[PDB]
Amino acid sequence: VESIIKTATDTVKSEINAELGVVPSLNAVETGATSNTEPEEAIQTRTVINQHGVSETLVENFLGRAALVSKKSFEYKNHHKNFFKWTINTKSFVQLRRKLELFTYLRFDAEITILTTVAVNGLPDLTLQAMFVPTGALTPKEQDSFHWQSGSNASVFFKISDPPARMTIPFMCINSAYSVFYDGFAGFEKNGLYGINPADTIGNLCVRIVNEHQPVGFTVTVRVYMKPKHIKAWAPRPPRTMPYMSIANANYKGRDTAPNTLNAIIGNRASVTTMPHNIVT
Amino acid sequence: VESIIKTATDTVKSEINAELGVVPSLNAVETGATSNTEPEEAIQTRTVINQHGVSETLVENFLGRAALVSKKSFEYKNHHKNFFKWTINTKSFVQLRRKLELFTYLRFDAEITILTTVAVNGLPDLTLQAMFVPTGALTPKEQDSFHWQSGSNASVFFKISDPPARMTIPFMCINSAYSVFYDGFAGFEKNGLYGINPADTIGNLCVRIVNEHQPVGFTVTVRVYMKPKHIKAWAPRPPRTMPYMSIANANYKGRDTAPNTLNAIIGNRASVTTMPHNIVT
Amino acid sequence: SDRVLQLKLGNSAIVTQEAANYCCAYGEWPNYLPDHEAVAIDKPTQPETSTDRFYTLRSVKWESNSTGWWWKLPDALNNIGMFGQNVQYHYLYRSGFLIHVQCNATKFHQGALLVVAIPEHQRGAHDTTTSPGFNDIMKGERGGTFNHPYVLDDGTSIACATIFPHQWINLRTNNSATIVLPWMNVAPMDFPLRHNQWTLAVIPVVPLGTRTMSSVVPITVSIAPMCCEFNGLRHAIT
Amino acid sequence: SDRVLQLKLGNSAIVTQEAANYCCAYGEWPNYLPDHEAVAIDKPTQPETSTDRFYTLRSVKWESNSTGWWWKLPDALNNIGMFGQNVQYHYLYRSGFLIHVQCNATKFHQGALLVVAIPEHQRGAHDTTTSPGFNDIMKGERGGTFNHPYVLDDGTSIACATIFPHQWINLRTNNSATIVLPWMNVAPMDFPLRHNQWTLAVIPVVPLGTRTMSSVVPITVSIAPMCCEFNGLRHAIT
Amino acid sequence: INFYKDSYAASASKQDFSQDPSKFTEPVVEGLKAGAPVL
Amino acid sequence: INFYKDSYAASASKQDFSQDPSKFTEPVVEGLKAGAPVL
Amino acid sequence: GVPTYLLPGSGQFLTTDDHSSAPVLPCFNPTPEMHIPGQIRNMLEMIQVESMMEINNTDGANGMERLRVDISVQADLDQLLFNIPLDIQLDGPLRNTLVGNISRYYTHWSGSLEMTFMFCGSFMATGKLILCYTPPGGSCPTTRETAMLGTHIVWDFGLQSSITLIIPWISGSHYRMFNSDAKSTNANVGYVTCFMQTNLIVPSESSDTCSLIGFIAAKDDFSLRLMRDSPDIGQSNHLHGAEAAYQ
Amino acid sequence: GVPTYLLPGSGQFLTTDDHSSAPVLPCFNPTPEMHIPGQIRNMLEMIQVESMMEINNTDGANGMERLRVDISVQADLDQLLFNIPLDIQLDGPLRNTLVGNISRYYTHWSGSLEMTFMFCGSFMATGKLILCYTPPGGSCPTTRETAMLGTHIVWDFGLQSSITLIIPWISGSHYRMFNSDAKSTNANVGYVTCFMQTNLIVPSESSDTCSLIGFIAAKDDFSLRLMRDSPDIGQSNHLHGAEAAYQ
Amino acid sequence: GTHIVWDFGLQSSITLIIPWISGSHYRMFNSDAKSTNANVGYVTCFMQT
Ligand SMILES: CCCCCCCCCC(=O)O
Ligand SMILES: CCCCCCCCCC(=O)O
Repeated sequence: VESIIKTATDTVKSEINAELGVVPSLNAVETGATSNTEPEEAIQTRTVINQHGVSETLVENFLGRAALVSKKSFEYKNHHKNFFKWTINTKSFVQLRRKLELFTYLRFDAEITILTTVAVNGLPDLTLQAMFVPTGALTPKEQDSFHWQSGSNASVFFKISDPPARMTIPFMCINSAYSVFYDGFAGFEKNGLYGINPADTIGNLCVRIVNEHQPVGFTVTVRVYMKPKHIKAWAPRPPRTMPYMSIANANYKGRDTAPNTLNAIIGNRASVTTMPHNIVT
Repeated sequence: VESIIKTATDTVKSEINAELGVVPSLNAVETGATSNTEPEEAIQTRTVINQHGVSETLVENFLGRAALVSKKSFEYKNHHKNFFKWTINTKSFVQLRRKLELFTYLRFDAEITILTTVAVNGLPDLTLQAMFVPTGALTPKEQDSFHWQSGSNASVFFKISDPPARMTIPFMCINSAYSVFYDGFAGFEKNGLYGINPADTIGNLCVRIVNEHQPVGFTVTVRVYMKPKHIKAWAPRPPRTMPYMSIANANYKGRDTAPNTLNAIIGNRASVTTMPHNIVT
Repeated sequence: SDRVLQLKLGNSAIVTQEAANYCCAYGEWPNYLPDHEAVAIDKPTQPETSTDRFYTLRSVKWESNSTGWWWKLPDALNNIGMFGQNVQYHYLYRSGFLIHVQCNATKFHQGALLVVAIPEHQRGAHDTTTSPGFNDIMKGERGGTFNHPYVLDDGTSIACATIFPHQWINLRTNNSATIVLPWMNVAPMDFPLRHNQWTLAVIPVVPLGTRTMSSVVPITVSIAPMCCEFNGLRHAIT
Repeated sequence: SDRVLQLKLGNSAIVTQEAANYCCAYGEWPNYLPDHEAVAIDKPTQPETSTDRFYTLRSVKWESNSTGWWWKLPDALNNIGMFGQNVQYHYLYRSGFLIHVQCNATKFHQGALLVVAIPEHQRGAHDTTTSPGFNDIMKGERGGTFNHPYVLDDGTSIACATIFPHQWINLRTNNSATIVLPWMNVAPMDFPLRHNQWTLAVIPVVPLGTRTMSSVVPITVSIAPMCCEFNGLRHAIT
Repeated sequence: INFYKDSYAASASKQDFSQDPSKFTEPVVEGLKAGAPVL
Repeated sequence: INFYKDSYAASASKQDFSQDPSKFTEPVVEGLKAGAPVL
Repeated sequence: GVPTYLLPGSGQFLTTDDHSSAPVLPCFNPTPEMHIPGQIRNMLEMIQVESMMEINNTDGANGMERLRVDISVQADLDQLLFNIPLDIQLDGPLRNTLVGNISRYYTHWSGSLEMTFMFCGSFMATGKLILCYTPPGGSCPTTRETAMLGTHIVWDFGLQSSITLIIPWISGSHYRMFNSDAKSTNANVGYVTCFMQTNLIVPSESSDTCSLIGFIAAKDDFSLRLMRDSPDIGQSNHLHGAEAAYQ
Repeated sequence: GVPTYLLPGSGQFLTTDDHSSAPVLPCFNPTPEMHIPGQIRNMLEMIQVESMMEINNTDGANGMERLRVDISVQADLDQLLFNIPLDIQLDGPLRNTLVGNISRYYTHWSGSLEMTFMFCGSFMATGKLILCYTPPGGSCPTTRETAMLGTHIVWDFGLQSSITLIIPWISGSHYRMFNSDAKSTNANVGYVTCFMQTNLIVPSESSDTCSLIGFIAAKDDFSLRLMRDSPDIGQSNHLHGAEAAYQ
Repeated sequence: GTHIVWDFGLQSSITLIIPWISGSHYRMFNSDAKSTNANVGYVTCFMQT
């Protein structure tokens, strides 16, 4: 059943059919199988050598794009006091979230790109430090605490004048793949969080401005992008239709009016015999 | 008939001719063919080994130049509010337009270069984002809308202090070549636009300043250049003579006075026996 | 030929004379954990016939205004028979499942049920930011009911639910649905009391209707664990 | 030898005793769509003789102050004979065209007509920014007239129009022009009612003149579609 | 060419053209023949 | 040398010296001989 | 050293670039791979699975009622039962389907589509319907005599509960675009209409109104190009808990 | 790492540079190529096609009247009929031709040119003309006795309607330049003049004034160098609709 | 219908072939000119120019 597919399938010419006991256009949806009726069996076709490629839909390409996963603005001045901590998650920005949620399980390495911008409340070319604090490790409490010495944690130092910082985080789940969805509880007691697999816990990204404060204040914004690569995906799923409500669950409400309202996903038309964008000549 | 030509053709010496039934200098323009009279048949020639190259006129080189296709200035300040949207087209700047219009069909990949400049109303080294929004996709409504998260759209982030941003857009027409000219209507009804092939619809280029506004305002200008490459061209055409009037059509009016007036393309001379720059000794 | 079927496991057997072939989730079949994928090092217990057999749950009634039903696995069976006992006495479990949904009526009745096995069906709550609680999820043998089947109670859609292993029970055509489920997880084994690999959903997309004598039309679910393995023996968390 | 010519297609034939060889646009010849360039998968209809034949349009009069005439293809034939019927009943069409322009006078008349086949002749409007409308472009069998032939009604020039497939009818030399046109488009087939692949232009660069008895001097156009193919059958958009 | 010592640092792998739609389109135990009645 | 994975990203191709002017200069069905009367 | 020079594009961050980058955790050993059922390698595999069309997208139809089309015993002949807008870019019955949702992450498409309808009336109900696909160019047909001239399948209800109407790829250009102008020549696919071929006929005890469920899927001659962000999801505020991730 | 150093030129954007650059859409599959009639690979192919010279570029001649030269029955002998400025850089009869337009996108040129004239009088009209090409150095000839000393062709009207005058490449230097100084030794090509060899003679019923149409084209020994922007097009304002592209 | 466009010139004559186009093998010289087994059709001549 498995095979290498590089282009869309060709079409073979077909002739008239009038065979007893043969009804290719009839099917039984109840079996759970999709119709296997071929164009050649439904109508008379010509031969077509199809050269259309299928590489742009490879999962690696579909998910292989750097998408915004974190955006944080804070004030850089004499006092988030010149630094912040972000509990890593891929559920805050809807474009990336919806795409990842088209799958049940995903295994991939993640390229992380960090873009920094500044505005005066000229622009100083500041040095920032982004430290990866794994689960169970202590997070910094001040712009200058000892934690920043980063003896074991991985830290990256970059300047606002340099290109965005970049590094790859390996597939680090304690399982063979990340659980995009998790129908279970994170603990042995009954009060644990539902829908959050502990196994997919990355940790915290701690970012600070290394420079001591200047005589005036600035607004610094840090944007983090993630691009999955070396991807393997399993069990595709129904796409999200209702607007997202929380980063911690799949709770839903729906838009106030169609489209995508809980009562009607598709916008209404006058009747089942009404053609919306009918060509009038 | 087809052959590899690397240099201009050589000339062969020729002798006196006095042959009945042979008249190489006579032709019949009515057939639609261009005269096939050779220099050797018109006059007595010497032998010349011509080493003149013909590579500078290769279509790839003729069209292979980065030309301005878009120029947009906007105010960067506290409020085009710090961003703009440009419906892509190659008909706004006449130098590039006239050259592309020397052909009926063109197939090529396009190298895009983006140059940014700023002026105070010192200069801040801002970060900009240029997002390619394909047909049917939603365009940003604010400098900070969710659209900029660019989960699938291709976006490029660049600084004013870096060299101009650059990337290549592939030949993306739904046909085998772009229609430089289109003698038809874009829709099934009769009110559609004439002369605009839907197939050649690229989309929108959305550009914003990523930085939040500064205490003072600046004027930012973005220039986009396009250079076609891997070019194939078909059916050359009469060059444009009348000044262009619109980016949406080939409408014409002509200059107020020659040259290039609707009534006279070439400037007048006193008479058909008057030699304009006659050498007076 | 593909309308009649007999399933036999352990001391249990089921026959149907109106089947529609049967589904093997993702084209797979259950199997025991191989040495090259194993993690837990203690010798597992493989009870075979005492656990790999059909367990029939209490039936539900298909009513004119029903929204649908669901049962999570292994939760629905965690307290039934020897499968339930092994689950309670062991920290780890692994198994596939053979599902058989039953529903008959008359040649004068109409109705269509989508019978789908959803992996990791993480439920969402309606119109609130508070996540579903333990009792909203763990219903046990009784199973639960859909609040908004149209979006699968998770903000997506039942329209696209066919992307999951499934069959239909269209009264006019068949009276049973059968789905074979292999172990589905990112780990070779799991703790059965806090995570459900699969969710069996039965939803009436086309309501039950007729003009003949009204009768209670039940829907019954029979599930047989397959290739059961248990590790991490201790006392029962009964 | 290259002054006499007979063209025969279907049940139609034309002879001329004053031709000037004949033009094969870009050195090509019409042909049916090969399998390696095809896109539409339905079996096409190839009517052959019922559509691949000469259709003669209404004549026009060459006057002392004429500016020129034009006919767009396939529009000019979209409502003529079986070619017209196939065009109306099918979403897609493909074909080449054999064009024969006719004009005779006496050995005492003078005049020269440029007969050129222009691919994608996108018209421009004069002295306005408003684009030409549907009725300015789709003239049908009657064809149109040039407003400013000097710039080909598109802001370019007739002087350089010779870069396109063409012939001339110089009264003193010949009385007909013949041009064979292959399918010319960026797609293998097209919707015939909203796009014209070619535009036949006939322009008097040298006006008609004489000192002998005045007579009406007509110009007649005969066009034969070649290798016609149609796909996407449905009802007529008559 | 990946110049880093860890293979997970390498660029993307866009060369896996293998497919098996049938695991989603025809997960039925008995193969359904072309024109033969499915039931 | 193109280091990108997509061939359309490569530098220009200025090596196609093939020509056939006759498709524009002599598109007549019957070849016209050198000095022989064209008509 | 090596003489070099920076090219335009140097220092930029292109979200679709493809390069190797520094490993954050040197010598890290990822968890061994394990076989997992249902691996998908190309999104085209997903759109070949048929999913339900929301044909009854009308006011008064709530939730699942929108996913089925009810047909009744007719009093007149050759009656039109329903039509289906083939709009994928514009909202319509095909938008929230596997093929529709995934295709909307792209701009260009090509290939045949297949619509399968399952009759869900009672066993004693009989009938014949005609499903027609009309290539673009004109107005949607409103009479069977007109629709019948296009591509079609006459469906007889019986043991085999479902019928398939193939919407063959019939286009002038290699691809069509998901353009916001539904009447554009590079986007309009045509129409699908359904009429009674005979009539729905049922006995007294069978319900006299029966439902059909329509499904759609792409065939393996399908292809999608030019990835773009989907118009089906968006946000105007922070999601609940997003900011708390920083506390 | 590799020790390197940036050279002058680093970071610049040269519009004529030639390098590869990042693909915006990875894994994009362009539409398959299809054969299309009329492919052109070298611009020299285009300039070898003859096009009409605007010889009658005089006040009083409007539109197409400027593209033909009228000759009449003469009363005197050896009469001068017309001359043609061989200016390509400066405006003149040769500027708006295929060879003229394309050449003006360049600065240097070399090769032979060919001028073909088609007599468009009536069949009963006869005549002989002499077309002369005078290499540079002096003033344009005004008498046949002088013009006749240069390169020429005596044309007899008849069955074959057209005559060709070859303007052979006669230059000291390999190339000439399209210099703004028309009298420069590196630009002036010389002159072309036309005189009656005998006379235009027609019967009473044939028109006594006949037209000639002159064409020009480059031969295959032609070559162009040093690309530049053409002086034939320009703009001082935004074109209509240009700004609207941003709205 | 079936036709020939005739250009006057050196060759003074033109031929229009009236091909045998009939459903039946033969036609009859029947007194009813409008009979389906007798009517041959028509021949018409128009100015082309
Ligand atoms: C920014 C670091 C990302 C690390 C990988 C996170 C994978 C999350 C998968 C999911 O559950 O949706
Ligand atoms: C700046 C993006 C350019 C994409 C390619 C546009 C081709 C236009 C061809 C034309 O119709 O003249």
